[PDB]
Amino acid sequence: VNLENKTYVIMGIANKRSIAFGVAKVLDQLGAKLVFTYRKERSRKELEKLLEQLNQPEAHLYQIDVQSDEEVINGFEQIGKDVGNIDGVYHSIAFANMEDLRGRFSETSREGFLLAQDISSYSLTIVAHEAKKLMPEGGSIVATTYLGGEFAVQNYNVMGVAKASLEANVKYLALDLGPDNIRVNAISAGPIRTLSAKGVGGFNTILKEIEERAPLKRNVDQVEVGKTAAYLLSDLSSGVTGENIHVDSGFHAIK
Amino acid sequence: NLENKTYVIMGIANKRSIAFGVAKVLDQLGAKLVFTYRKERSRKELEKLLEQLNQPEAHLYQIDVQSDEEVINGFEQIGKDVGNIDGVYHSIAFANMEDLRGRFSETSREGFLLAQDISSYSLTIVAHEAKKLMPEGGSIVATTYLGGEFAVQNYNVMGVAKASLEANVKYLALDLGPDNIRVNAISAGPIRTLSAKGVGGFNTILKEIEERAPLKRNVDQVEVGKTAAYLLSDLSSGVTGENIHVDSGFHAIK
Amino acid sequence: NLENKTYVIMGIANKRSIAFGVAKVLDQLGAKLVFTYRKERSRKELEKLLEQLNQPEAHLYQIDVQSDEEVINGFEQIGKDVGNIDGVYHSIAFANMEDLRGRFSETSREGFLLAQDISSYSLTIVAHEAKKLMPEGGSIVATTYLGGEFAVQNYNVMGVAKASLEANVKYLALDLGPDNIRVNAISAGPIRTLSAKGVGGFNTILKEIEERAPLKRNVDQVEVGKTAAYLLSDLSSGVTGENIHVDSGFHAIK
Amino acid sequence: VNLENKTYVIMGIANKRSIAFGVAKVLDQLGAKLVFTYRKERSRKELEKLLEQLNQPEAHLYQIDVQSDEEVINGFEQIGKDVGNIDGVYHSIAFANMEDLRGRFSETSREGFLLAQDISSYSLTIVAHEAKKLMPEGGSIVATTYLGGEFAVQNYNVMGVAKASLEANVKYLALDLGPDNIRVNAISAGPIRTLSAKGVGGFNTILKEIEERAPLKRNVDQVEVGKTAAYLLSDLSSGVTGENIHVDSGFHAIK
Ligand SMILES: NC(=O)c1ccc[n+]([C@@H]2O[C@H](COP(=O)([O-])OP(=O)(O)OC[C@H]3O[C@@H](n4cnc5c(N)ncnc54)[C@H](OP(=O)(O)O)[C@@H]3O)[C@@H](O)[C@H]2O)c1
Ligand SMILES: NC(=O)c1ccc[n+]([C@@H]2O[C@H](COP(=O)([O-])OP(=O)(O)OC[C@H]3O[C@@H](n4cnc5c(N)ncnc54)[C@H](OP(=O)(O)O)[C@@H]3O)[C@@H](O)[C@H]2O)c1
Ligand SMILES: NC(=O)c1ccc[n+]([C@@H]2O[C@H](COP(=O)([O-])OP(=O)(O)OC[C@H]3O[C@@H](n4cnc5c(N)ncnc54)[C@H](OP(=O)(O)O)[C@@H]3O)[C@@H](O)[C@H]2O)c1
Ligand SMILES: NC(=O)c1ccc[n+]([C@@H]2O[C@H](COP(=O)([O-])OP(=O)(O)OC[C@H]3O[C@@H](n4cnc5c(N)ncnc54)[C@H](OP(=O)(O)O)[C@@H]3O)[C@@H](O)[C@H]2O)c1
Ligand SMILES: CCc1ccc(Oc2ccccc2)c(O)c1
Ligand SMILES: CCc1ccc(Oc2ccccc2)c(O)c1
Ligand SMILES: CCc1ccc(Oc2ccccc2)c(O)c1
Ligand SMILES: CCc1ccc(Oc2ccccc2)c(O)c1
Ligand SMILES: N[C@@H](CCC(=O)O)C(=O)O
Ligand SMILES: N[C@@H](CCC(=O)O)C(=O)O
Ligand SMILES: N[C@@H](CCC(=O)O)C(=O)O
Ligand SMILES: N[C@@H](CCC(=O)O)C(=O)O
Repeated sequence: VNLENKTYVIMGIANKRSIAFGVAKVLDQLGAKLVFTYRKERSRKELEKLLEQLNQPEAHLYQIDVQSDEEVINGFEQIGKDVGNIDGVYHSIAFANMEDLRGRFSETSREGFLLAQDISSYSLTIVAHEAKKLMPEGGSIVATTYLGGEFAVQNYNVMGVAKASLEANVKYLALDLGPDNIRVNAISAGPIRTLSAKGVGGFNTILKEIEERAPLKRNVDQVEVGKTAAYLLSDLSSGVTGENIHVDSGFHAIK
Repeated sequence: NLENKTYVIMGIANKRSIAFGVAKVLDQLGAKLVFTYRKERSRKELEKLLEQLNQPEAHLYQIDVQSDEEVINGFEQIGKDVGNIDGVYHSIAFANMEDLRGRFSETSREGFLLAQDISSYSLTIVAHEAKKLMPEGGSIVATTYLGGEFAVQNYNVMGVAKASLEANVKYLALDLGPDNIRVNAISAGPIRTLSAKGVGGFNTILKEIEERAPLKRNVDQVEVGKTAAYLLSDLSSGVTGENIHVDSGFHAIK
Repeated sequence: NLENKTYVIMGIANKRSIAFGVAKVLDQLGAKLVFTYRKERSRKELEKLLEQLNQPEAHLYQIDVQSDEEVINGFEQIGKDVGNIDGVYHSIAFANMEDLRGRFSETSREGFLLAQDISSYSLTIVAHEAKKLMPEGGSIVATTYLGGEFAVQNYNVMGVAKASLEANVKYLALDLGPDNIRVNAISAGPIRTLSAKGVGGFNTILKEIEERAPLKRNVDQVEVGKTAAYLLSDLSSGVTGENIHVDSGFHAIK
Repeated sequence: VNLENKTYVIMGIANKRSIAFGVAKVLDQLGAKLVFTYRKERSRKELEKLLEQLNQPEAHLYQIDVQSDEEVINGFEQIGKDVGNIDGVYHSIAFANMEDLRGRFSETSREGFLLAQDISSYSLTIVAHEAKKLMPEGGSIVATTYLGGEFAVQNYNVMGVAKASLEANVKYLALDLGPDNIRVNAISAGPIRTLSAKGVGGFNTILKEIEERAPLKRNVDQVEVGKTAAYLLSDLSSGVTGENIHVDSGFHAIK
């Protein structure tokens, strides 16, 4: 691709291992202007330090907790005032309690079920609504999912039902916003060592199964997710919406 | 033959409810049935509808599935009243008109989370409570629609709630499998019911089935009920985590 | 209850055939059964396995599905001998043994087309001839495996033939639905049979089911048979173009 | 997606409307060296005229009928001697007799069913076996499918079963060749007016349905397929194998 003169919002960098920082490095290398969103103070401090690795001439950082309508609304409105219109959004945001994740699925609390839906699925819908205002000639929105949204995976529990909700959200958003020339798609990433992965029980056995069974016989990394994001966020994928691309060494295709 | 079987049926409002098709079939097969409801008006309908069944007695429980206490205490009383059960038919969903009748991107946070709560989470907590009355095993069936698998015009917030429900069925199947409790869904084709008045363009959905589905006709509540009898019985003993389309073959075409 | 129903069962070779689990179930339910075989050996095997069914007489027809004339003439004779039928169970597949181990990219043209011919095209031509014996409608069921949906090690050429068969089921559903003929598939979990010996690594396939499937056990032929009875009966009115997994839930997990 | 110093073999150009020619135009624009295979001499003649629109300094044209083991085997052997090792193959080849693309599917002949399997699915398998010989360090193999392989579509009939067969071929090949660092993927193209499309009954009503019902409300073109091929054929799609990308205006995702 070639992304000079384009601007993308990346939501959900926490540190150097985040899937979303792989996305940022790829887009930055390709010429894009980037805008970053975070929830914790600590995530902002990591962003400021990670920006030194990038070619970005200015820091554009906005605090946006996606539990709050007003923060998503005011945040995107401020972004539009600061950088003008945008070309797409990369959504790399999910959350569930340890306490629900690490017990039987049938014991999941209502509170923890709805928390995981709210942050990991509904956030895309409201982000799309606000981001559309900054994309009057169209644009591209990408969210990050996992195969536990399509099949029951041991231990992924409440988050597999949130990812199923997220993948349907992508399809319904693609149908709604398609007439505005806004494409919406998902990347189904293979397991990658991150801060959030520490919440998944048996994560090391999940990585070891990919090496042993997946067609490519190896795990993927953040930058490979980034390279598919660049495709999805750019005019290379102009015909493609409502799609879920598995960046997982082909694990999705085998049993 | 379901004699000496007992099933709980959740979600009859009136004679057109999909769950009443399920009841008629199970009743005809000899099952003892227990019914749950939310509104007073639904209990009144159930009382009238039971005169068409062969049930020697009315076993009726109010359970609003938005309340943990109601589900917990509801299934507790069912166990005291009738003993162990063999399965549960879940036929419950809800969403606001306000969110089936605005653009999907304009869905409210409270409307999205309401539909998830009633239409998806309810299965999880009902399974947790019902398992206490199934020590030997049993069978749980929920009702979904093809808009959980593909984006269908107007179905909007309910399609994301059914995608959530269908994953719920798979994760419950994995969890409760070792306890010998199967969990499955029936993906029913469109049927004129009270809830169907919330879906915009409903008559256009029905016509498209008669015109394009393999059987070239719509299904009815009794056909759902006949597939529920298979899922709830020993005929399906090998089958869990599955979604059977009772929809004249519409799911298979494009 | 299948009394006064008549079904043709294709693909019994011995006591371990999936189609023999089917036959035991349909028979127990009071169906009249017709059997087709390829080689005399399966005829004799059949003749003795029949001793264990309550079929008061032996309707046995040699049909090699590689031959149009045999399929055509065989179904014509069935009709003269017994009259109109209510359905067909198809349990027929083949691939050369060297094609069910090692490297898929080394598959010969001849063995790729052989597998397609026997394991997929044979459904098409059987449907066409059996339709003639179903003027009021009926039900056709074929046996498939999860290897038609996902690349499974060793299954190789048979995985591509099963993918072909599953699409075959869907196109036949669409074509034949207006004639009130339903066409569905059962995706059986691994079961030790004669043909099962041909598949590289079969024993490791079984183990993985016990360890990882939701029910934590393997299925058997009779469980495939009970789901066949559902698909072949009026209980599954409204269901066509479907693939029901009878696999302890293995399809639903990763 | 800079492809200078890459070489790709493109199979299945017949004329300017061919999907494989949209692929050719994109890969050539990106700097790749291109080799073309054809069956009919009239296709050779059209390639010769079409090369005048590309930046290729030489015509590398090989006649390969994929019904012939020898022609596939010798053609790829000849290709390796002329240009050396390659980076990937784009497979744009299918065939069925016209009477099997309208009316009733249950009436399909054995001979027409096996013909469509042979040309449209098995050809991928033998091409991958022969192409792997020219890709010692890895590579990428892309085939062209349709949604009729995943769902029963009116009139598509015998070709639907041949595309289901192709899509499983792609998966099994992905698994087999993954340890060799060969990726295998499909593109599921939406309907495009081509010489082959003339054999599909009701084709004009298929096109119209996409415009009326697909998320983007417009049909796709050959160049859009090409842009996705450039992605799948390049290092951008590392970590992606056994996948089927729909380039169809989102129509796959709706019902
Ligand atoms: N790692 C994997 O193996 C894997 C595989 C497939 C998919 N995914 C998906 O990839 C995405 C990114 O996760 P990751 O693995 O890169 O882990 P990560 O670095 O921990 O990133 C997760 C991000 O989510 C943000 N987040 C959580 N709740 C939020 C809220 N209410 N408002 C705003 N942001 C919030 C966190 O921000 P703060 O830290 O500031 O709170 C953090 O930046 C997630 O959707 C995840 O499910 C991960
Ligand atoms: N009709 C169709 O075309 C169709 C097709 C496919 C799937 N479905 C699904 O089929 C199921 C049955 O619906 P239906 O069409 O038969 O309509 P229905 O007759 O309106 O039944 C819907 C039921 O949901 C119950 N319910 C709603 N909220 C509840 C709550 N908070 N607590 C307890 N019960 C609650 C209602 O009870 P009250 O009236 O007492 O409040 C009512 O009995 C639903 O899951 C629906 O999504 C319907
Ligand atoms: N066993 C499993 O784990 C499993 C799992 C899923 C699906 N399946 C499927 O189940 C079906 C039956 O296999 P099985 O396991 O039951 O093995 P089986 O007992 O060996 O049955 C295979 C049958 O195919 C028949 N057959 C082969 N070619 C024929 C031809 N050209 N014309 C007529 N009949 C022909 C054989 O008849 P002859 O012996 O007379 O030649 C034999 O009766 C197959 O479709 C298989 O792919 C099996
Ligand atoms: N057009 C569409 O709407 C569409 C949509 C989705 C997928 N597809 C797929 O796209 C691919 C390309 O088709 P197209 O639409 O671009 O039509 P096309 O221009 O007619 O191309 C079809 C190609 O197949 C080649 N072919 C047929 N038999 C062959 C053989 N035995 N050996 C070698 N080559 C052979 C033809 O070569 P000769 O002319 O030299 O015989 C021709 O170049 C096909 O796989 C098709 O199924 C098309
Ligand atoms: C097993 C691969 C995987 C690892 C990390 C993930 O991110 C999470 C997980 C749970 C809560 C929040 C984010 C994820 O979705 C999938
Ligand atoms: C289009 C077929 C259809 C009709 C009715 C439904 O039930 C609902 C719908 C919305 C809210 C609550 C229940 C449903 O799920 C699917
Ligand atoms: C691995 C489960 C399985 C076992 C047996 C099968 O029947 C065959 C296998 C190969 C050739 C012919 C029939 C089958 O299809 C799948
Ligand atoms: C309806 C979209 C469509 C158009 C053309 C195609 O190419 C063919 C069709 C039949 C025989 C050979 C090639 C194809 O596969 C799909
Ligand atoms: N001991 C944890 C593993 C922690 C992790 O892998 O994230 C478990 O298996 O529950
Ligand atoms: N009147 C609704 C649709 C009515 C229906 O459910 O058929 C509309 O806005 O189209
Ligand atoms: N085919 C490209 C890269 C594709 C791959 O990632 O295998 C190459 O030969 O460099
Ligand atoms: N309309 C013709 C063919 C359409 C075309 O492919 O040009 C038919 O339906 O038979």
